[PDB]
This record gives sequence, structure tokens and C-alpha cells, in this order.
Amino acid sequence: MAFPAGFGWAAATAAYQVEGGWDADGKGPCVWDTFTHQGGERVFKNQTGDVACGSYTLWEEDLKCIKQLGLTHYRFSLSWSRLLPDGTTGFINQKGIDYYNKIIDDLLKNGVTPIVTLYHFDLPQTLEDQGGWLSEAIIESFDKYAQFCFSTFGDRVKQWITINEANVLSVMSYDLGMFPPGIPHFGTGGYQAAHNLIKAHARSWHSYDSLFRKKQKGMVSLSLFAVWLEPADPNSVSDQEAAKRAITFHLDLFAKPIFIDGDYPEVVKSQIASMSQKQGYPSSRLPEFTEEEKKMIKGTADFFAVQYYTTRLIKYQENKKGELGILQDAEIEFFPDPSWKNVDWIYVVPWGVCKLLKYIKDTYNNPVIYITENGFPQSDPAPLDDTQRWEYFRQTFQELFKAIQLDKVNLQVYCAWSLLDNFEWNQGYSSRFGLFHVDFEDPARPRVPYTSAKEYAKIIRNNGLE
Ligand SMILES: CCCCCCCC/C=C\CCCCCCCC(=O)O
Ligand SMILES: CCCCCCCCCCCCCCCC(=O)O
Ligand SMILES: CCCCCCCCCCCCCCCC(=O)O
Ligand SMILES: OC[C@H]1O[C@@H](O)[C@H](O)[C@@H](O)[C@@H]1O
Repeated sequence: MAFPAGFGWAAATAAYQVEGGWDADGKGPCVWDTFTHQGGERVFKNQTGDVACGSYTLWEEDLKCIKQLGLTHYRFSLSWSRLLPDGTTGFINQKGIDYYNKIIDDLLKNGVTPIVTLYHFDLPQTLEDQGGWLSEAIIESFDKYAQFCFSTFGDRVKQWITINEANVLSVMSYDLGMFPPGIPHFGTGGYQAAHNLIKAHARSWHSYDSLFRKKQKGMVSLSLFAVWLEPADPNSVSDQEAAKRAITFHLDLFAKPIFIDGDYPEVVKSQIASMSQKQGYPSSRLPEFTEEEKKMIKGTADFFAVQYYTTRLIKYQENKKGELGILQDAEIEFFPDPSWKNVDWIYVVPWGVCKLLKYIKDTYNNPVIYITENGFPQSDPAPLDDTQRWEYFRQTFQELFKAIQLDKVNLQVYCAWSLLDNFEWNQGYSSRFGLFHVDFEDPARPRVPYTSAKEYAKIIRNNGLE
């Protein structure tokens, strides 16, 4: 199975998950600093990213790993609070700039293309205190941060992800309150955050387009988490419709406005409006874009960035009681097929990626696609010779090949999550996604390849599979 000549083989990290140095060199606190320090068993064993992989200190070690793999591209994020301790350009942390410039310069001198995420679940605490994604002020704050990043790094960086998984962030941080700042707002907070995330993204795209694109000649997108979804009963019309509606709710809610026409899906608007009215709201819980906002948001992504891990079965579930929540708005329930293997929520369904890629091609006018994350965790602790996990990768690669060859999907880059075992949010260090093992009990945080790292390097070297 020979991939296209020039196919991009990458791995990914995120600043809070790998960097440590949480207060090093004047870095301001981010919401995860606050969140993990509060404890209360919200994170596995009250763990924190105070040190994590120590990548702020040990970049040279990460570079060794990247070179060993022979990556063509490397995805990492910029820490907003590291660069701008208060979230604004009134005060710049030069050691923050130097750090990221060293990553970028080292990548380029080694022929590796940076793919840079501006914002990866890690708002400066100052900005969260000012309302976070629940307040309009965030839009200008984000746009100004984006411009600062484009200005500082965009002479070398040509591929940008503005916001990591705005869909997951909306839900986790602002609806369920499982992520900082860690307050439940079932059926309300998610949509409000989503609205501002979409506007902020679009604003940053326009800033790029107007101020930076002519000279820098790069491209800008935002990454979206996608779970492939199938009807629980394939012969059920209600389950068929429910699975499509669930895709529409979690993925197209963001992608339709940005890629298509600047507005939410009609089924999303109608479902939430109907529920909201029954619940006694004078207005829908889904905010409305003005016509000018629709015009501004439409066409603000240069490629489709998708992050795929797993698949679910979907059953229609009528909201008979008019309960308040996103699942209730969508009138669905999700569950796995009993036959699928899993570690935590990651059920191994490689064919899901093929169905997803074809869906993106069919729905979003055959765009350039980057898979900016895909991978598999092992439970801690976690054999170095991870032959079982490698099989999951192999199967996934075969499905990527199918998507390209049979379905003519324009997949240009595949990014493995992760480079390193890292701080897996609420799972802490108990979930190990790395191609490289990290010993978090060792103050030097040594990196050692899993078998998957050796096998992935072979795939890259051959540009494909046997
Ligand atoms: C990882 C499997 C997620 C499947 C969600 C598919 C349904 C899409 C439509 C509704 C979005 C609501 C999301 C609620 C997710 C709960 C996540 C959690 O408890 O950690
Ligand atoms: C604004 C509402 C739209 C609904 C968007 C739903 C997006 C899917 C939610 C699933 C969250 C799964 C999080 C996995 C945890 C992790 O990333 O470490
Ligand atoms: C001054 C405060 C104004 C707030 C007015 C309340 C607006 C209605 C929101 C209530 C949500 C819960 C409704 C009950 C659920 C149901 O009947 O199905
Ligand atoms: O859970 C594995 C990964 O999944 C994605 O939803 C997120 O972008 C990563 O930050 C996370 O570590």
C-alpha cells in the first residue's frame, strides 16, 4: 500500500499536556494550573501538568524522538499564558517566544514542517476570570493573540490550527463542566461557548487573510473532534436519522457555518428551538448569528482538520420529559457495539475513519484533509513491546489507504496522537498515548520508544504498508 508521494506523516502534542514549566520564566497561570492545583479528585490521583513530560526544559529530547521517527510534519501548540502571561500583548514573555522559535527553527533545519495550534484547551486564567468563552470579550482577545502569533512565527510557520476541538471544549469546559472552569451548565453553556468559539475563529481567519496571507502564504483551519456514528439498528429509520442527526450535532454544528454558509444546521436550530420553547425560554438556547455574522463566518477555513479516535452506535431517544441537555436536544443515546475492543472511551473501530473521511469529502466539497490527531492509549503501566496497539494502527492505516485509493479523499497529512505519553487531562498519566514512553517518576523524564514508534518509522520510511 503506497501512499501519495509527499504524504505527510506526523505526530502531535499540546502545550499543557507536555511542557511542564507551568510558572517558569514569568509564565502566567492557565485554567489547567488552577484546576489541577485545586485537587478534589477531578484528575486521576490529583495529578497535575506542573512538570508533565518537561518539554519546556527538554525540547532537545523531543527533537531526538521526532528525528528517530522521521516525521515530515510535527504538530504542537503554543501556550497563550506562556507567551502573554495576562492574555494580552501589554506584556510579552520573551523566553516564551525564544522557546517556540527554537522548536520551529530546529524543525525546519531538520526538514520537518511545523503545524501549530494556537489554543489547545488552555486559556490564560486571567481571561477565564473575564468570562472565558461565555463572554463576547474573548473574541477580540483571541483575535489579538492570533495576530501576535502570526506576526511572531508566521514567517516560518505556514500551517495553523486556531483552536483545538472547539466542539469538545464547548462541551467539556462549558456544558458538562468536566474541564476547567469546571461548572456544569447542562444544555446552556455549550452552545454559548460554541457561538463565541466560532466567531473568534472566523475573526482570526480574517486577520490572517487580510494582514498575513499575502506575504506568509500559509493556511489556517480549526480542528474538530469527530466520532463516526452508525444506527444501532441498521433497519430502523429512526436510528438511521438519529445517527445522521448526531453527526450533524457534534461535527457539522461547527463545520457548516465555517465551511458552508456561516449558519448552524437547520436540524440543530429547529431541535433546540422546539425544546427551548417547551422548557419556558422566551428565546432558543442556541444563539443566533446575525446576517452580517453569517457573511463574516462563511468560508473561514483553508482545509479540513479532523481528529478521529472512535465510533459509536446511535439510538433514537425521544425527549418525552423535555429534559435539559445536549443529548436530549439531539434526541439520541450512544453506546458501543459489544464486539469492539477498548481502552477507556477509545473503542477500536478503524473503519470509522474511512466512513468519516468519505463523509467529509461528500459534505464539505472535497476539501484538503489533515487528520491532526488519531491514536490509541495503553493503560498504565504499559508494555514497551506494544504489539497489540500497533495492530490497531496498522488497521487504521489500511483504512486511510482505502479512503485515498477507493474514495479519492484528499487526505494530505496524518498526525499520530501522541509523540509522548503525556498528561491526558482528567485521566492524568494513567492513559498513555505516546509513541514514546515517558517515566513520570524519574526527574529526567526519559523518553523510550514503544514498538509502535519503531513500526511507525518503518511506515514513514517506506511511505506505506505491506
Ligand atoms: C467518545 C464518544 C462520544 C460520542 C458522542 C456522540 C453524540 C454526539 C451528539 C451529542 C454531543 C453530547 C456529548 C456528550 C459526551 C459525554 C462525554 C463525557 O462524559 O466524557
Ligand atoms: C456545542 C455542542 C455540540 C456537541 C459537540 C460534542 C463533541 C463530542 C463530545 C465528546 C467529548 C469526548 C472527550 C474525550 C476526552 C479527551 O479528549 O481527552
Ligand atoms: C429573572 C430570571 C429569568 C429566567 C426565567 C426562566 C426561563 C426558563 C428556563 C427554565 C428551564 C427549566 C424549565 C423546566 C423544564 C421543562 O419544563 O421541561
Ligand atoms: O484524549 C486523547 C486526546 O483527544 C483529543 O480530544 C484532544 O485534542 C487531546 O488533547 C487528547 O489528549
